[PDB]
Amino acid sequence: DIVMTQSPLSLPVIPGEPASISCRSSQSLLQSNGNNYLDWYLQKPGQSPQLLIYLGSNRASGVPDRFSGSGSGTDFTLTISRVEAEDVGVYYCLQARQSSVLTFGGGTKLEIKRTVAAPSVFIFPPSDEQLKSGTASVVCLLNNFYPREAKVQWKVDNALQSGNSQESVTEQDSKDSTYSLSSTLTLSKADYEKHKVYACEVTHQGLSSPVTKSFNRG
Amino acid sequence: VALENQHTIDLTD
Amino acid sequence: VQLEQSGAEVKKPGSSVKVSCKASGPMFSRSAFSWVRQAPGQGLEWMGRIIPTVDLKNYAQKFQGRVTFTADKSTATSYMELRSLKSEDTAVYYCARMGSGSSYYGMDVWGLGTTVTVSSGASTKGPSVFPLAPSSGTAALGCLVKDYFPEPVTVSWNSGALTSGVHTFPAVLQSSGLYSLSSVVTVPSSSLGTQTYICNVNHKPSNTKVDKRVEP
Repeated sequence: DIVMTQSPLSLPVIPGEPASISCRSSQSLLQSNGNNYLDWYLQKPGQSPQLLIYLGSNRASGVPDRFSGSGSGTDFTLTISRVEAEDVGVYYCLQARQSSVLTFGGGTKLEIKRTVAAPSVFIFPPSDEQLKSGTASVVCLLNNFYPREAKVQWKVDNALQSGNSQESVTEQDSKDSTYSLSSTLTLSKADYEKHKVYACEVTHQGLSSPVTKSFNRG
Repeated sequence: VALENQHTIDLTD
Repeated sequence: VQLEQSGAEVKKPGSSVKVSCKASGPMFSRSAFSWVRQAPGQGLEWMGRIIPTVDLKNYAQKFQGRVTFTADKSTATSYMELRSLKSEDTAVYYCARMGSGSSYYGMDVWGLGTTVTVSSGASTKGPSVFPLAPSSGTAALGCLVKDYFPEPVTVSWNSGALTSGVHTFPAVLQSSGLYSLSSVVTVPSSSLGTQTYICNVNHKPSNTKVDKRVEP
């Protein structure tokens, strides 16, 4: 039936500056009552989607006036006159030309381009409780950094580790616009006790050089 | 109902 | 909460799941209800709508034949049933209210979502919670929430009294097929000797609540 384009996929914007998001429909969304049935929704990190703009240009209740929708027919635009940290999330357009057929666009992630911030790096040995169960999890934390690009290298007794770690990254923080990253190195208790030095080496453009946090024991 | 589908009436009343 | 949904579910491939969405009386009688799902890390996908007052249902083409919406007018509750479940159906399923026809002004009220996991290992399993102890002006500590299934888990600190500096990370799927998640908080180093830190881990699919004291 009707296909919805959204562009760009991601949009980095300096705080206080305007953002513009495009949505394209393969068919006109203008109905015989004069309304364009194109909505905009925002999904903030960890939350349900929320209505932002309905029917092309109508602000939902509580939506500040820096959000505005424009367009008619097949080309629509969401403008944020001045982006702020709370606006971070994924914006989706949606057509409802026929009441019985609704279709979402692919979404646009808004990224707040705050200033560069080097991560604070912490390393955690496995707990006594876990070691009694036969496995050792070593955790490295990269806290409150920007931008998202970062590399974590596990080294055990100076040997580069491979294939035994997993990481995940939070979404951009709604207040300070940073990311955090958690990396877990997993070994058997028997392997953990074979070695002495456990190190997490972090590369990030906010740092002068790679920083290493480590501990002795195991 | 074609009327409801084109946003002309409201089938909840 | 204006729209209440049923709890998280885990089901085997090929079986079915039924998710509920309860509204107020007056809301139920004046509304259509859309079902919108979101696979992990993916975008929103409209599955269809029901208008409970006239028992009218429209299904997205992709779902015609194995989704059914129903409604109980006596309890102001509508239901989504998805049959012949596949791995691709693992998602959060949202209920969203909207006006019918000429009263459509967007999906303005949304439920919190119901996590549905499709797995041939369809057994709820409670997490093991291990401290991430501080040491080695700002210190970090945390809890490791390991080997649980299915999603989701929520974590609070000091029963919600401590929110500043808290980061709870997306879980990762380990090689065993179980999830693992960490939650951390940064605090003044001077607080390590005087303030107790407890993470409260809630895994509702197993009705598990765990408090773990994290000592330096």
